[PDB]
Amino acid sequence: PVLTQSPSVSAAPRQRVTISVSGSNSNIGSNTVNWIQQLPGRAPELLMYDDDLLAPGVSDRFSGSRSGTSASLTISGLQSEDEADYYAATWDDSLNGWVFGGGTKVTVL
Amino acid sequence: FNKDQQSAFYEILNMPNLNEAQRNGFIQSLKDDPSQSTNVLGEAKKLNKLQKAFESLKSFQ
Repeated sequence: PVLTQSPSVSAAPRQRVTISVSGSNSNIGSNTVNWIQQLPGRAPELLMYDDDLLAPGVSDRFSGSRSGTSASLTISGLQSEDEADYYAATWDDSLNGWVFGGGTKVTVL
Repeated sequence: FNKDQQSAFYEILNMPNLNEAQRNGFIQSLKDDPSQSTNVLGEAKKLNKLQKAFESLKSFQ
């Protein structure tokens, strides 16, 4: 994957968790970031787009940011239902196409 | 068109991740509601960015 995400975070209910992605000048440094959520055994779904907008029907417990070549996703009031693989996506102006992270697995205890 | 309607109209004509029903809807809204042309443009930009994001999701699978 062109983008670098940390592979896994462990957390407990009711906490905040922030996960991040590192990119470079021609992807995150130039283009807005999307977040994709894949719940265990479900198809992936759009979670967030344009850095900080919620995809339709997504919980307001999700928030996102982009600064320089990095982007972040924060989950507030963590719930068992939030255990999932979260993937970052953006356009890359050097490859002229979509690039992705390898995913961050969030486990909830 | 006034200046606001015309600038919103030109941008909306170009948006590649709107379909023609959506595009024509926003252009009718500009015509009907000239004092909210910047609001109409904002709604069209958000929809364009959301449907562009859905393309990244298709690519991902």
